[PDB]
Amino acid sequence: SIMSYNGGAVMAMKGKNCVAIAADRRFGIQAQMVTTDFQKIFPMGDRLYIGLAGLATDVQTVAQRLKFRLNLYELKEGRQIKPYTLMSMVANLLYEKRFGPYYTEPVIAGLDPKTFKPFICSLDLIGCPMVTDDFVVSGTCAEQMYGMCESLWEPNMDPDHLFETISQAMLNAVDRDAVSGMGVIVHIIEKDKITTRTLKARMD
Amino acid sequence: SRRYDSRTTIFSPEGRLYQVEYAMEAIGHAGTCLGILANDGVLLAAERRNIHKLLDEVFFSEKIYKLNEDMACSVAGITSDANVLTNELRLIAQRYLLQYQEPIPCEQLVTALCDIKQAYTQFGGKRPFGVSLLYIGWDKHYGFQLYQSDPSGNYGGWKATCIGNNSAAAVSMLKQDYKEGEMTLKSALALAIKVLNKTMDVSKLSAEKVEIATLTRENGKTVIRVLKQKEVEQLIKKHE
Amino acid sequence: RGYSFSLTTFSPSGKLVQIEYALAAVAGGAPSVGIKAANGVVLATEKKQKSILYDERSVHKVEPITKHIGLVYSGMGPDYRVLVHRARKLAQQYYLVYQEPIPTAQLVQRVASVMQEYTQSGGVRPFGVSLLICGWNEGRPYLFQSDPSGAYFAWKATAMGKNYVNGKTFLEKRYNEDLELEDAIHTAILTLKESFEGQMTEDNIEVGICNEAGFRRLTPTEVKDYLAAI
Amino acid sequence: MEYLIGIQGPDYVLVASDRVAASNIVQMKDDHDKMFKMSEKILLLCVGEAGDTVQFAEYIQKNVQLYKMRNGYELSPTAAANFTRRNLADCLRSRTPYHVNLLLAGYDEHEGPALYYMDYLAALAKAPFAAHGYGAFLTLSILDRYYTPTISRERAVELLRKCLEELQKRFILNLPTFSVRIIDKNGIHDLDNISF
Amino acid sequence: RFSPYVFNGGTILAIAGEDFAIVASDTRLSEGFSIHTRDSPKCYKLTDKTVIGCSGFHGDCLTLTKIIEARLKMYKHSNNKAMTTGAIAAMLSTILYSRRFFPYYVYNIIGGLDEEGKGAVYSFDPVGSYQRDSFKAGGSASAMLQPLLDNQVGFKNMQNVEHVPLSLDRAMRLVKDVFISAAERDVYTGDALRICIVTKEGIREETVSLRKD
Amino acid sequence: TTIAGLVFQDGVILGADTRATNDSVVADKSCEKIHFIAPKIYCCGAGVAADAEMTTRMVASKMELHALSTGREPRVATVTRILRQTLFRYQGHVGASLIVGGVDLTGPQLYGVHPHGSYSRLPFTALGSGQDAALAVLEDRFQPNMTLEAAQGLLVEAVTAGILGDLGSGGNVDACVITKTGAKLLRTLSSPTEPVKRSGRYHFVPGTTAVLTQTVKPL
Amino acid sequence: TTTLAFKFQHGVIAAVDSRASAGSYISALRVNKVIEINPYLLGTMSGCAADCQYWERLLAKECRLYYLRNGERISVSAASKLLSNMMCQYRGMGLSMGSMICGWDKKGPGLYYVDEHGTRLSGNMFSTGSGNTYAYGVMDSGYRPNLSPEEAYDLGRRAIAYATHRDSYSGGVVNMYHMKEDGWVKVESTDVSDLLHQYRE
Amino acid sequence: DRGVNTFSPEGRLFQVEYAIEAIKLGSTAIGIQTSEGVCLAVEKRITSPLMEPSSIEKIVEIDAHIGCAMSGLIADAKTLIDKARVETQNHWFTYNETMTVESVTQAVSNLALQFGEEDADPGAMSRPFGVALLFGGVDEKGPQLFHMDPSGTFVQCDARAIGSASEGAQSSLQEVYHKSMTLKEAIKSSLIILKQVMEEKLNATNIELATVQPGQNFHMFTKEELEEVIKDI
Amino acid sequence: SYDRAITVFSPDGHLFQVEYAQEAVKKGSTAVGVRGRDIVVLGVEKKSVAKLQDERTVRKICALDDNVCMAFAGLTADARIVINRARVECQSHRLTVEDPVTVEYITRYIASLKQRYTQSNGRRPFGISALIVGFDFDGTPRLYQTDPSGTYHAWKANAIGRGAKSVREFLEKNYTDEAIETDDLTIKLVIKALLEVVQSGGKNIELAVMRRDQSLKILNPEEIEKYVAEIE
Ligand SMILES: CC(C)(C)NC(=O)C[C@H](NC(=O)CCc1ccccc1)C(=O)NCCNC(=O)c1cccc(-c2ccccc2)c1
Repeated sequence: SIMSYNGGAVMAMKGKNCVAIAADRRFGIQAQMVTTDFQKIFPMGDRLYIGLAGLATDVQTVAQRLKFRLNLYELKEGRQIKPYTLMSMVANLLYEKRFGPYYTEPVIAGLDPKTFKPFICSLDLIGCPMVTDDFVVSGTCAEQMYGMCESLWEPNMDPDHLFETISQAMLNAVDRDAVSGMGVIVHIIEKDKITTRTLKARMD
Repeated sequence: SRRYDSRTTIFSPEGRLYQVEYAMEAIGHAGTCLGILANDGVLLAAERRNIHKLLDEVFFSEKIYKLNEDMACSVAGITSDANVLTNELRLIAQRYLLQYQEPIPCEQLVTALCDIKQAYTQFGGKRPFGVSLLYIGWDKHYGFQLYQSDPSGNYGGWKATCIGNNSAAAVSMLKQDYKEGEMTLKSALALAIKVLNKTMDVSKLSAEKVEIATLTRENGKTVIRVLKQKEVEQLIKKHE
Repeated sequence: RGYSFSLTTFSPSGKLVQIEYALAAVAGGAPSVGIKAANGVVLATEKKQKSILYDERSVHKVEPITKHIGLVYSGMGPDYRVLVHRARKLAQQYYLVYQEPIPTAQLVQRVASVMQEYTQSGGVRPFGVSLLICGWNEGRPYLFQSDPSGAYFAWKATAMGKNYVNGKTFLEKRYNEDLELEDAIHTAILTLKESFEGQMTEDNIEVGICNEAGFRRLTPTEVKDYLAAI
Repeated sequence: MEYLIGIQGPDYVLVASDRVAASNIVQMKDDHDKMFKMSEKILLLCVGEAGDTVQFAEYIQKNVQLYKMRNGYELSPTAAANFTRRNLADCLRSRTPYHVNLLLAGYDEHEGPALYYMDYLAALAKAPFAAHGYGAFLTLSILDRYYTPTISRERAVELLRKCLEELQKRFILNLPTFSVRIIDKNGIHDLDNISF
Repeated sequence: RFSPYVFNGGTILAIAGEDFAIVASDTRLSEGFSIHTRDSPKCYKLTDKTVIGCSGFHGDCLTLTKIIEARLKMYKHSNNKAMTTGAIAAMLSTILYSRRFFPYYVYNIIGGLDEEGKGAVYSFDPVGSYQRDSFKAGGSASAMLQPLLDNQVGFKNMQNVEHVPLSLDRAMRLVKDVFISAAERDVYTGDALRICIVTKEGIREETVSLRKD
Repeated sequence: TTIAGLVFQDGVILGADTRATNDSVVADKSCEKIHFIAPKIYCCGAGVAADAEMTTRMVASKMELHALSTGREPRVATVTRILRQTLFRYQGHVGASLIVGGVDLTGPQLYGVHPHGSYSRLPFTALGSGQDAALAVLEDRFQPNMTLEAAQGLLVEAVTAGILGDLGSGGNVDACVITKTGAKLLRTLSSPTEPVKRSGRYHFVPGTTAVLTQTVKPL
Repeated sequence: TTTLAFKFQHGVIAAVDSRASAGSYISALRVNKVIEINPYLLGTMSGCAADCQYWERLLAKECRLYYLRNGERISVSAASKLLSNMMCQYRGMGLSMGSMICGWDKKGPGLYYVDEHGTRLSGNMFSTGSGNTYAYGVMDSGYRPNLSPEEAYDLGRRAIAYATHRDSYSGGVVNMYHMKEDGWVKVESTDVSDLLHQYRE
Repeated sequence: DRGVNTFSPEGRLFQVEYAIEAIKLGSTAIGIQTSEGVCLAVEKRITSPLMEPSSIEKIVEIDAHIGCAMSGLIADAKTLIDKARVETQNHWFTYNETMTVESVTQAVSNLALQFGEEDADPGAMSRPFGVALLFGGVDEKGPQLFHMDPSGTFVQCDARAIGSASEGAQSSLQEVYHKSMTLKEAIKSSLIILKQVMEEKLNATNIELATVQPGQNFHMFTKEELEEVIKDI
Repeated sequence: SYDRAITVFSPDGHLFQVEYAQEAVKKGSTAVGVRGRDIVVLGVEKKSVAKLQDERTVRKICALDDNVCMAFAGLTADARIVINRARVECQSHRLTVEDPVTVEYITRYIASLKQRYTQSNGRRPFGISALIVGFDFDGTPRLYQTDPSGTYHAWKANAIGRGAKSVREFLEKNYTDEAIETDDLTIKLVIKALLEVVQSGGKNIELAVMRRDQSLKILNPEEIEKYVAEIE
């Protein structure tokens, strides 16, 4: 599997006008933990984060090209990108490499710029945009996160319960994986503030 | 066929590129534009020609474009060519941010563009861009900066300068009234409204006949802001 | 192969003489009028119709570009067809790439760019049309005027073609910011009616409206109704 | 084989490498240098398939020098690392896949020292210390046992000789002498080559 | 899997004396387990001083000789003089190497007279890589003819033997007797012998019969 | 992914499941498949989801542009033609097994265009992994000139048989009734499954999560 | 083939054997393996022959163009580096070229190794080819930078000698040059087996 | 205005006539062919004492046996010189022999009338070379001196004067030359004619001199050798 | 593409575009250099004092490498192009040779480039004369002048730009081995030269300095002004 060459899994989640994006922090070659502060959740606006996963070079390359097209958009436009626009952009970008695909499985989490409606979406490594309403995951340890999220998620959770849910989701979900973990980062995206939180994960 | 070629890339009998100097005539007829370099920020002040009619003012400003996180540019003369140049600068600076993961300094950006304008001025036979540009932008090497470029591709750093209509009277007033290294942002506002008051012969200056956007530093981030109309009336009234 | 040098050269005074002349050509075009209401935009343009032989319903000057954008011109027709097909191409590229209706300020930026490319390329003359692009989105009206030189102006209400100066002076005294859409259409049709010279009918003046429901042409029945009460 | 290593303390970066360029059984050269001086304050450490190292890394060296001669100043080490990252990524899928593992140790006047890692798939990752080759599998746990964020450069060299003595004891390949350079606000300091 | 090379056999031979250069080859053009023709001489008169052999994949022998002769008239046009054996040797090295990645599979052996009237023989390989020898065999039967030409021409492993210069006749009987020694044993050699002698007088041609079975 | 079609007296009607797997795991529960092509021409999507999306979206743009060009309704022959030339140019790599349907001036036409380019007009069809069950029931109960109600219940029997009888096709069925008058996207026609509730609340009071590092940024 | 070269007080001597073997068969056994580029350059050869002949001859063509343009007699650095670029262009195309560029430039005796991959190495002692390792062994135990030219030559003959003694793909006669300050001079083209009998008794 | 490829009413390209007039403004160079070899001397025409005399090199090497004197637009002849160098060296690589003089002057002569303004796949040459070369050298055919001009016609000449005062000087060449001439006599004679033609007073600085003999390679006479030969004046 | 032949002969053999480009140089800001024992100094006249002006970005004395710097005069934009091409080519030379470029290499390069644009389709000649000064790896000083025609030369000390006739007359008169025995006599030679043509003794050219195996050294206008009073 080329995808699990670096490992790492990121999920988002939807709640009370706030969507929380998580990620693990283990940049590792196959079995060798190399770094514990590798960035996977790249901001794309005041309230819009695009968490990527997979092979490292496609993480950073997709993030940087996307930030290219996004600064061109915001400059050439008069406006920050709406989350649905950003989704169609990233889907276009992964799909331009249809036969040489970036091994990145992004999930985009954020708010409407004006109305501040929560938004998420996950994509596959060729760009099948799959907007959802409860959550998304991505990366080498997707399954454990489907279990923990599908069991822990509930309709209409305010920010704090959201941080509890996504907290335990990432913790339990990565501890049962070898190629991920080494800490966890979490972002709550409210209407007015943005809280960054790292978590105490097993360091082994 | 050779009857039709205007030969826009040849010297004259005295060594003067006729198309570049004619372009300098066109920008010479454009609306005046001037900014000032200070210690706490930089401001641009451009006479608008969208003066006044049934225009809508759908945009935030007329002659001020935003180039990256940390820069701003003012054009003068051919509006369309100014559009092409602005789009090209955005493309350059964003390619630099792709290929280096940092903002592009003003000097590198201006040089990248001025190589383009020079390129048209040399071969290809196309007409040169008749669009002069004043830039303002901060970079962690050299601080606040002002770059004037003209159709010939030549550019220079300035502390305050004015391009366009009555540019001579404007630069004259700056020579008489610029205190090097001691002009504050507000001192820059007052002086700029001074020069624009004296130069713009259309006669009583309004908030509608100019716009001013200022750039400063705030909390490790650069702020590019345009002056709302109330502040413009306030600063002209203060000028009275 | 074709000429590669620009045909538009800075005259020794520095004013691009070909764009002066092209603007004179648009100045001779058939009169057009656009006005922006509070909830939409009106477009009404004069049919310089020759002999009654013409199938007037065969071609229209006010063509939609998507479900929410229009166009009227003033001057050379075929050139206008060029810019229409180019605009439809651009809005479709934008819709494929971003999955959103193209904001009218954008589309006018690109089409303005395409109008600029020919003031500078090899062996082509500038266009001879001055577009009026009306558009609606974000719950807001837009009305831009592009010229042969490529620059575009955002307008409350405007006029172009034959006698555009008296048209604009006619709008300065008769446009008010709170004008609803239908009374806007009345004001525009009066504006053309100042210098029509020919007793307008529902066949020889076109009327376009862009509001929240989208852009479209008013059938000559409805335009006949608005041609009532005048 | 080839073993890089780099540690990043308060105000420096103490990179070390091995000095062997082998051919399938025999050390053809025991005075080879794997550290390519980018600029006044930037070392580039390249290891891997032969030909890719010299060609690629000298390409990067020439682009950086070109930048300094174009603009009168040097790339900040973040910029250089993301630059080499650009070329190696853009060449990852291209006609010429360069199979080089890097560490672009650097010190900036402003941001301070930083030690960028890079596997051969263009994965960039700032780290307080790194390694390469099979010797990484025997040293990185040692650095973890002895590293501290406030380590002094003398203590750094002591640590580094603990790692390298571990290679001479346990690792299987004859790696006799190691290059070791330090980088601080005063530039590069070619320190004494460690031998055994 | 389409295979673009087939071994059409047939051995050549070349010897250099003090004033001449013989070139010889069998004209059996074999393939698989048959005999296409018992006549296809593998020496091609290039100039008045240069007789080039070709064995191996017969198609590339044809194409390669045709390209060589075309290059000779190109040279003669741009320089007003026929290529010597030296130039033909080097040029055939760059021809044979410019296809380094899909070779001409043709063992050339260019024998002829350099500008000093002395013998010279440039044995090649399919990818370039030439040299000047005093004698050489190539092709199918090179391994059975090479050692005997070491013996009666190179005089190696002898004791108390005068290394007399190679006379044209004794070179002849060496050529014919060695090709008989190959015809007895090599399957691909036989059915004829095309011996071309090179001297300042021109190129005289001599043929010999061999085993047909 | 089990999409089907049908043709009755007045017009066509397209079915679709609402699930999309990731190699063993039901990724989505409410993915749409009856995409948009023209104001009355809809295109269902089976196979590689990304390629059906991209293909049908591109062709959607060409039919919109064309539709403004000719000043007319788009004809489904055009849509199928551009779809199968686009699919054919790539030599079947773009595994997007569309089933395009619509209503022209000629009448209701339900084409089916496979990944290599082979299209085939026909009165009823069903693509996707559950094409077995859908083809089964459509074969068994189809009739020329059906009532739109009998068409709706029939197609729901079909895509239903795909839902229950297949693994990689589940969730809710979506049927879109197209007629000469216009299109009505009857989203989530039937919902066989009911498992939406539960009986175990899994809540952790704030503080049960061991947080190491923190930061807050006002906006 | 076994090819070695080392440098000492009095220049650089490069010794090469003279057998060229097509697989298991000995094609020719008095081959000249050391292409002489300039009056005082010297590049050996190894591996597939045609690559060394073509690319190193072409290297001589580059050096001649340089010497005509700048008139300053291209140095060893530019030589090995330029051949390094000719090889690095066709990376992984199958070129089997292991060679060495001996010479004498302004900085002194510059001995370089240029590999098929692009490996490029200055150095004191080299030994390439199929039997390089033996030449390593017999050179090192018996190398010291204070050797006179005589002891140097005998050391070479011992090196290439035993290197072709234990090896299958190496033999014939030993060429051995002496890259002095004013250019090379061919020191010998000696038979090998006769040497091994002079060394066995 | 007209094109570059226009034939006049007389039948010559304009650009080749005006170009062959442009060569008439260059500094006079002269070389002579003898059975011992061929010499080449050219007036530098120093403009100021601030100049480096060894800078102006109008007699440059094309290979070990071909010395290329020139006159005219000295800038243009750089492409010719480099063209010839790449030619003879590629000839050596491919064919393993030195390249004849006729082959070189023919190859480099192929570039003169390679100029135009409509074919132009690259930005190829937009005017004829304003260079008059005089390739000198020795081959198996022996000493030969091939004139060349902008029109691309390369002709064998026994001795030829090219440049500003080529008219009179050439009269001196037909006046003095004879087949049995010895090479030192060639050097002396040519320096005599240059001294006739030059404006400035002659010395060993504002000229150069090279020869190519059957066994000697191309060689430029240094200051002392030039002085030793000018002692005869 | 534009492929008209801009530079064509005229009815005297003259290339009028080249004479016109040299006209553009003759209106350029006057520059001068000199070649000393271990130092090489360049002076660029004043150019555009303009009290609001920025000094740093309006100089005429750019760096081409560690050992090669250059003045010029004329169309400053064009000279920016030539400077850039020469820089990229210097670094490509270090890539393909490992040896820093001799001054002869880079100068003969740029002379080749200017020669090509004198002779290609749709391209005007550069209006720049470049006095590239530098140090060969042996450390000898190097002054090469390159004009729009493309012909380049070594020079003891030559002046380019407007009024280069009178200034060149100056170095013809005052360049002596006593003149360049030391540094300060050299630099007072350069500024003593331009002072015939500078706008009142100045700032109003400041200059530049390069020492053997030492990177380019510039001057601020104070140390320029010391020499100013020292010569005035
Ligand atoms: C004696 C003569 C003059 C005929 N050449 C061959 O047989 C050359 C000999 N070359 C071949 O059989 C070609 C085999 C081949 C068949 C099909 C496709 C590609 C290659 C060869 O070299 N075989 C071992 C690899 N190369 C070497 O071992 C080698 C190493 C150093 C020097 C030389 C060398 C180079 C030039 C002249 C002499 C020797 C060869």
